[PDB]
Amino acid sequence: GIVEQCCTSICSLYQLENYCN
Amino acid sequence: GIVEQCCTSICSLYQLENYCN
Amino acid sequence: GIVEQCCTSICSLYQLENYCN
Amino acid sequence: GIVEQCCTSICSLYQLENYCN
Amino acid sequence: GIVEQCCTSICSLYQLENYCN
Amino acid sequence: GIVEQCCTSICSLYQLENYCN
Amino acid sequence: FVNQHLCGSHLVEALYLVCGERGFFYTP
Amino acid sequence: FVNQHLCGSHLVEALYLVCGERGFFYTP
Amino acid sequence: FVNQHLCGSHLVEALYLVCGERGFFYTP
Amino acid sequence: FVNQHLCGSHLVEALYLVCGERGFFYTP
Amino acid sequence: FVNQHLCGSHLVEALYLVCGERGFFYTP
Amino acid sequence: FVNQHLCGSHLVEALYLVCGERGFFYTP
Ligand SMILES: *N[C@@H](CCCCNC(=O)CC[C@@H](C)[C@H]1CC[C@H]2[C@@H]3CC[C@@H]4CC(=O)CC[C@]4(C)[C@H]3CC[C@]12C)C(=O)O
Ligand SMILES: *N[C@@H](CCCCNC(=O)CC[C@@H](C)[C@H]1CC[C@H]2[C@@H]3CC[C@@H]4CC(=O)CC[C@]4(C)[C@H]3CC[C@]12C)C(=O)O
Ligand SMILES: *N[C@@H](CCCCNC(=O)CC[C@@H](C)[C@H]1CC[C@H]2[C@@H]3CC[C@@H]4CC(=O)CC[C@]4(C)[C@H]3CC[C@]12C)C(=O)O
Ligand SMILES: *N[C@@H](CCCCNC(=O)CC[C@@H](C)[C@H]1CC[C@H]2[C@@H]3CC[C@@H]4CC(=O)CC[C@]4(C)[C@H]3CC[C@]12C)C(=O)O
Ligand SMILES: *N[C@@H](CCCCNC(=O)CC[C@@H](C)[C@H]1CC[C@H]2[C@@H]3CC[C@@H]4CC(=O)CC[C@]4(C)[C@H]3CC[C@]12C)C(=O)O
Ligand SMILES: *N[C@@H](CCCCNC(=O)CC[C@@H](C)[C@H]1CC[C@H]2[C@@H]3CC[C@@H]4CC(=O)CC[C@]4(C)[C@H]3CC[C@]12C)C(=O)O
Ligand SMILES: Cc1cccc(O)c1
Ligand SMILES: Cc1cccc(O)c1
Ligand SMILES: Cc1cccc(O)c1
Ligand SMILES: Cc1cccc(O)c1
Ligand SMILES: Cc1cccc(O)c1
Ligand SMILES: Cc1cccc(O)c1
Ligand SMILES: [Cl-]
Ligand SMILES: [Cl-]
Ligand SMILES: [Zn+2]
Ligand SMILES: [Zn+2]
Repeated sequence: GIVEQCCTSICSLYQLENYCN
Repeated sequence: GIVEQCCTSICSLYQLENYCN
Repeated sequence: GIVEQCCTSICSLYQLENYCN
Repeated sequence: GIVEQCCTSICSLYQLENYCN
Repeated sequence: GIVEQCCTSICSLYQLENYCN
Repeated sequence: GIVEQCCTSICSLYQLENYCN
Repeated sequence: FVNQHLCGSHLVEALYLVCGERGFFYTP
Repeated sequence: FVNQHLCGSHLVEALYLVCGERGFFYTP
Repeated sequence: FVNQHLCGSHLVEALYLVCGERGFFYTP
Repeated sequence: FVNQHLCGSHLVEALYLVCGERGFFYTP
Repeated sequence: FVNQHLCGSHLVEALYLVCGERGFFYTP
Repeated sequence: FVNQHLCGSHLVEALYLVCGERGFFYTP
């Protein structure tokens, strides 16, 4: 999930768009 | 929805729990 | 109190120092 | 400036890009 | 104090209630 | 720059004033 | 719409804290 | 777990801005 | 009361920075 | 000390929400 | 002026995310 | 890079308050 994905290595704003509804 | 509900009149933390998964 | 004082008219950082312990 | 532009009417993220260095 | 208590190990919202006036 | 300066060791508010316009 | 944008920012921060491990579904 | 809590707060603020009108589904 | 709630959130963030090591006493 | 500074910012935001009308006393 | 102060806080957080590595120049 | 991203968010909020009417120039 997003914490595992984005809290150790940095996530781009593009990656974050995956979690938009 | 939540903006209509909670941005003109104030919402309690109890009301906000409705939007938890 | 601080909400009455600082939420209608703007407070300076100097005014906010009054609430420091 | 940005306060006049974006604090009465809403600004898109695209508009905000103008202020990037 | 609260920084020692809650900045290395995580604090519950219940623990944080201790600091309410 | 500011990330190198202020994200490993802590910066005072006085140090941050250097970046004001 | 600006006031609603500012309010929404605070709503999502509150939901984060209130909902904890459950997470939440935000839709305006 | 504290670092993950702090990070999550920022993740939700970013999702709010990125997702706009669509909203988002946050689950840790 | 919503506007006051939003304002209070910002007041506490400012007091945190202004007051530093002293801390502060927040009461609405 | 930077990590503690960042954490404190989040602590005060959480206390604001948790404590409501009571307010709170923050001291590091 | 309070509303503009609150709005500015959110503007700078959005610019931080939008602008990334470029950074930004904020002037009211 | 995540820690630096989180720190930068707080740096910009502090600069906003410290710099007031002057504004500031943020570059990582
Ligand atoms: N988050 C909540 C609510 C989300 C509800 C889902 N969205 C919609 O139903 C979309 C409605 C949009 C298309 C309209 C809402 C407000 C309208 C504008 C209001 C001002 C003017 C009015 C006018 O005469 C036309 C232009 C104008 C800008 C409108 C455009 C259309 C709207 C944006 C949930 O999830 O339930
Ligand atoms: N948001 C993401 C991920 C969410 C995944 C859904 N949650 C779970 O699967 C629940 C797992 C929990 C029960 C465990 C995760 C970490 C565990 C702890 C780790 C440290 C010790 C290890 C030990 O030996 C027992 C105690 C300990 C505290 C563990 C307890 C159980 C956990 C909390 C998504 O939505 O996908
Ligand atoms: N933080 C500051 C100020 C805190 C002051 C301490 N609190 C009080 O004195 C409590 C006052 C409350 C009980 C009332 C304030 C506003 C009232 C409401 C206003 C709208 C209507 C008015 C009405 O006719 C009755 C209902 C209504 C909702 C009121 C209810 C009572 C109040 C909430 C410091 O620390 O100094
Ligand atoms: N908020 C909490 C806790 C607040 C406790 C009240 N403050 C104090 O007791 C003040 C203690 C200060 C003076 C010291 C704490 C950490 C010290 C530094 C640590 C690193 C080095 C160590 C060294 O050898 C000297 C220099 C150094 C920078 C120390 C300086 C002194 C301290 C800052 C509550 O309210 O309960
Ligand atoms: N960030 C933007 C815009 C920044 C523009 C640069 N600043 C100025 O041009 C300074 C203007 C100041 C001196 C005035 C703006 C608003 C005025 C006040 C309005 C209310 C009353 C009006 C009155 O009769 C006198 C007192 C009063 C308080 C005014 C004082 C002067 C002002 C603060 C960018 O960068 O472009
Ligand atoms: N804000 C401050 C500082 C900004 C300085 C201006 N930017 C640069 O000078 C750009 C430097 C970039 C291109 C590199 C910095 C860190 C590098 C990465 C580090 C880890 C590995 C190392 C490696 O062997 C190659 C890949 C890797 C990912 C590096 C890529 C290049 C960098 C991103 C100011 O304004 O002064
Ligand atoms: C934008 C953002 C916030 C928090 C963690 C990340 O990896 C990315
Ligand atoms: C907690 C909270 C945030 C924003 C609006 C509200 O009504 C309530
Ligand atoms: C710094 C600050 C925050 C909120 C309200 C104010 O008047 C001032
Ligand atoms: C993204 C954002 C923040 C504040 C005001 C705006 O118009 C837009
Ligand atoms: C809610 C919260 C914020 C910061 C640290 C913690 O342990 C808990
Ligand atoms: C005020 C502040 C924020 C972030 C990092 C620092 O060193 C100082
Ligand atoms: Cl606000
Ligand atoms: Cl953080
Ligand atoms: Zn706000
Ligand atoms: Zn943070």
